[PDB]
Amino acid sequence: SGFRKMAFPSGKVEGCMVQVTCGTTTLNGLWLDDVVYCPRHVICTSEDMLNPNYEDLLIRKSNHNFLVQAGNVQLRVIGHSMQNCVLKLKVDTANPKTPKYKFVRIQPGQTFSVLACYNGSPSGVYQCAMRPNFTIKGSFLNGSCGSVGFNIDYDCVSFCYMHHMELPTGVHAGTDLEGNFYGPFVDRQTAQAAGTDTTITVNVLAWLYAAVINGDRWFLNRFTTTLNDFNLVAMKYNYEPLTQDHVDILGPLSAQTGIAVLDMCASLKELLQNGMNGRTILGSALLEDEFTPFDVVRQCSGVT
Amino acid sequence: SGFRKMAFPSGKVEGCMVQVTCGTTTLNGLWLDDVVYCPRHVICTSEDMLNPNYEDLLIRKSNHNFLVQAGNVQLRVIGHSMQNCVLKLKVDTANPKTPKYKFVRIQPGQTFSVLACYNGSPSGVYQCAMRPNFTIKGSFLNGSCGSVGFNIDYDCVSFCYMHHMELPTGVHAGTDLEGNFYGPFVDRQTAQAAGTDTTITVNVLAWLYAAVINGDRWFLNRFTTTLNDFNLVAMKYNYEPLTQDHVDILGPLSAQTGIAVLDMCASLKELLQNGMNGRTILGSALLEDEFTPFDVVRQCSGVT
Ligand SMILES: *CC(=O)N1CCN(S(=O)(=O)c2ccc(Cl)cc2)CC1
Ligand SMILES: *CC(=O)N1CCN(S(=O)(=O)c2ccc(Cl)cc2)CC1
Repeated sequence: SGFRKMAFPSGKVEGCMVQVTCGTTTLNGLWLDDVVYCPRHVICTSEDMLNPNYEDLLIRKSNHNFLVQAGNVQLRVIGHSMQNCVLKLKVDTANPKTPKYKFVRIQPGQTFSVLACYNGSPSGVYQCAMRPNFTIKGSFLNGSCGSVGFNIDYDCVSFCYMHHMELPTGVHAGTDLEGNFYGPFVDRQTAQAAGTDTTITVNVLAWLYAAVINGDRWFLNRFTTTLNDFNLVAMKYNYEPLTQDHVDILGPLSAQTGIAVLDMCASLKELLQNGMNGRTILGSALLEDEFTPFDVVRQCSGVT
Repeated sequence: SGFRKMAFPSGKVEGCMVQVTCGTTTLNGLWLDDVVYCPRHVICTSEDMLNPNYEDLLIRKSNHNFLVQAGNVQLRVIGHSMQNCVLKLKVDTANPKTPKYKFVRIQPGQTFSVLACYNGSPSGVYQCAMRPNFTIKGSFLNGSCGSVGFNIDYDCVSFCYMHHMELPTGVHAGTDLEGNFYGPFVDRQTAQAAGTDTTITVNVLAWLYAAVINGDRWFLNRFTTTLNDFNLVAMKYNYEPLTQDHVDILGPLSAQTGIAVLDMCASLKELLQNGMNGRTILGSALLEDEFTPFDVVRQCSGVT
């Protein structure tokens, strides 16, 4: 028993982190096979970052300007290209620690582990979700750019995030590993406001299922609702609309607990309308929305 | 910016996890040099666990009864001994992935990373604290015993916990790596109630400092207090008494923010007396107490 915000073991990703320096800018790179992936703003002088022309800036850069260090050993750069907002640095040596991997572009509501790094050195690991406004609520200081987000399916690391930007509101923006920003964000020091941070309804319901499985049941009530009725309450509280797809995804948790999805919707409705009344659920005083149905099933069944 | 419950990178510990089987009981072991550490209850049949005599049970066990598997390769057991509540299995091969390590016995309030494992395979990593009642609030199912808690100081892993027990209240009890239980707990299926789970006052204050550093300041007030006055409020709310030692430990965070420790004590006092009034601090609706002053400084300054 017990339910914790759990990151994937970070070992497979630790073995991929390198330091990239171009000029004075030092940040992190991801070394997979003979390619080092890093944010393209590594070529910027913070002055550039006001309105950088990346193609023009890159013209002034040679293979030998990209200083790539894996632990205490330098990698030889034999090629460089720009793909969207990342640089791909071809090195003469395949990373011998390259795990089985994929690049996936995640959807909002999907969760992932971040390995926060500085100078290509891992400092910590935490669990995030891609917010409905395509920001993440991370922990990133200067030097952390090029830190990656990932899921592991047994032996296969799916990389879904590279850290690029902090917004003046202290939330985080980044790319998938093809260098396309999540959401409308750009690698430029400009006025970029996040949209509404809506709550991931299906994740809240998953975590309510986790709570029941783990003994926290005080919030279960005698009520049910409909998708359309529940969704009027969701709209009012800046929750994502709940779809039949979400209901279907919660099927396994429904089955295991014997609580119909719409009954748990009715529990969530009363919690939204009535608040927690100073009580907690799985040690939280708010409704947690950074566990997916898949995360709950994984943790509650002990998959490795 | 941003402040997250952050685990240490788990790679160095992943390389130490093995599977230990004695009879039908499978759980995890920690392979350091040529020794495998695991809970002694691995020799029990759950029936035994009602009132096991471990010395007597162990007499019936030989080196060849301890099946030790590191990934898909079997380790040869050439010795076994009992130290307190752990077994030490001598194997004929030093773990080639053995990191620099220490065994430390932590104090209540101190935090650490758990690498939850099943069949010697890492499933996830999360941050814990040793509670003032010597329990931890973990996420552990059957097969997770022998999972370890740890801190990393650069290259040195300090192992502080091995998982042994869940209490009927769904909290967790375990040993340091010399096999001595934290608190009064015993590896026996009996009536074992946790004491008061008091809040780690110094950790709450550290996290209030983290909040101010990261932009969350609404809770700062025009008040100060004294240690003795604050402590009357702590007693009333089942908070640990705050000592001059705690004040001194918070010195660096005090310095950096320019908020005197006793002023922040006065902020915490009003929060205890008045509640959050439906507001949040660093995305929490309650006062977080599983960040040490050392954790806050580490995360806020980007140590690797
Ligand atoms: C995003 C990231 O981690 N980095 C981009 C900014 N650089 S930097 O070298 O321009 C720099 C800016 C500000 C400070 Cl305080 C220090 C460095 C660092 C890498
Ligand atoms: C603590 C731990 O992880 N383990 C001790 C109990 N054993 S077991 O083999 O006795 C066992 C008990 C109950 C179930 Cl459902 C399955 C196994 C497992 C390891």
